[PDB]
Formats: sequence, structure tokens, C-alpha cells
Amino acid sequence: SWDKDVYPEPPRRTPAPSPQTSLPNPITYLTKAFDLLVDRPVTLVREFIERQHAKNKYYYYHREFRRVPDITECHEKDVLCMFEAEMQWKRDYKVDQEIVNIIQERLKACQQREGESHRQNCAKELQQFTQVVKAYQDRYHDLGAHYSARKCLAKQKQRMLAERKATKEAA
Amino acid sequence: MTGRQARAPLQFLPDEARSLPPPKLTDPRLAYIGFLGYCSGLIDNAIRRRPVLSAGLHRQFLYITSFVFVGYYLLKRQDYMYAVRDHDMFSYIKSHPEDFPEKDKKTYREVFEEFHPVR
Repeated sequence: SWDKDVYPEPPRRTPAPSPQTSLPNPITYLTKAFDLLVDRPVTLVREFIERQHAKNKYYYYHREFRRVPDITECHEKDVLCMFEAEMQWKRDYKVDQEIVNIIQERLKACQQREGESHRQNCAKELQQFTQVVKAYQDRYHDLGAHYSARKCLAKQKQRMLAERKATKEAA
Repeated sequence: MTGRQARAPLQFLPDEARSLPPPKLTDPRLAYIGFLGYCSGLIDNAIRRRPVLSAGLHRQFLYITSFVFVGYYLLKRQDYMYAVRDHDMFSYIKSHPEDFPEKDKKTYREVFEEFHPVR
């Protein structure tokens, strides 16, 4: 399963079709035949397989980590500090890429659910998409292929120093 | 680089080399020397037209023994030379505190670099 609050779904809206005239309705007979020829046997097969699964019990756990301190607390060379620092940063980088993947899947799903009126009830998700992706464009973008962690902190210092000069001019 | 206490006879290994641990048997370098001796014996049977992998097993065993013996003594000399090099280096480190200062390990909270983005 999945949380309904990270992959959100609006509530369902489904009409009840009122037939004006009486031919009637080939697809209703065909979907009842579909139910009787497909829906029952696959349900019986899945129920058998689920009983065979629930005879025994496996479990897999989620791997979790700790917070090794910083790269801002590591010294000149000290390779057994920078190692834990940059692996912690690289795992943050992977999980942040997947944050961007989740938001972009939400944008795709808002496109396909809301139909031929795109701009109704997709303003909020496009807003948060441009927000998180503006953060990504600011934070990880223009460093290249040989990122380790140190070019990211150099970009951090250079950007906040440039904005410090900008707000000094704005003072 | 020369003496280094030039009393210094020809002295293939001093008595001070019996303080460092000797090289173990079946260390990989003397095993490589034994393989090189076995290849030497194989190719010695190949120089003259006697058959290879036969007819020279006393010469095979002599070559392996001679190379492993000589390489054992040369490895003991290698260990002595590296030990006296490190001992002299650390004695000079301890004997002169002025020229080798403690460097200020400024952490990356306050060490500035250039960035130069690859666009």
C-alpha cells in the first residue's frame, strides 16, 4: 500500500447514466460477461496464492541511518571525517532527487485527472513544483559531474556572499 | 645518501637489524622468487634441448633453493634500510621544532575557495 497523504487523490465523482431510449446497452451485457469470465477466476487464484503466502511469514525492514555531523565541522585534510560527511551528503542528494520525482509525478497526475481544463485545481501543485524546483536549481544545479560535496558548499558561500553584496547595495 | 655514522664497514646487515622482526616464511615476495626460480629452471631445461618439465629435478630444486636463500637475505637488508630511514627521519623531526610548525587546521566553516561552475 501507500500513504494517501504523499500520493494524494481527490475524491471520486461518478454519475448515474439515465438511458433515454431502449436499444439497450451492449457494453452492459459485455461487462457482466467480463465479470463472470475474468473477475471470479482471477480472484479465486489470488485468494489461493494469498493463503499460500500467509502460511508462513517473511518480513523485510527499512534500512535507516544516523546523522554523522557535518562537512562544516571537518578540518583541512582529515579523510576519516570528510568520508562520512560526503557520503551523508550524497545520500541526501539521492533522496532529494526522488523528492523531485515525487513532485513531478504529482504534476503528471494532476494533468491527467483534471482533464481538458488544466488550470483548475492544478495551480497549487504547479506552485509547489516551481517552488521545490527553484530550490533545486538554486542548490544543486551548476556544479557539473565531479561533485563531491565541496563544490556545493563553495556554491553556497559564493551565492550567499553575492546576495550579501546585493542587500548591502539594497541597504 | 651516504653515512650515517661512518664507522660503517661493508657490513651486509648489522646486529641492529636483529631488532626489527625478520621476514616471515611464505611472504609473497619470496614465493614470487620461488616461482621465478622455477621458471628459471624450466627455461634452463629449454635452452639446451633436454625435455622440459623433466630430467632436471635436482637442478630445479637447486635453483629454487638458491634464489629463495639469496632473496631472503636481500629482503632482510631491505627491511633494515627502511627501518633506519624512518628512524633517522623521526629523529630529525624531533630534533628541530622550529622549521616544522603546527598548521592551523581551519575547518571548512571559514576556508574560502573559488567555484568556477561548469555550465
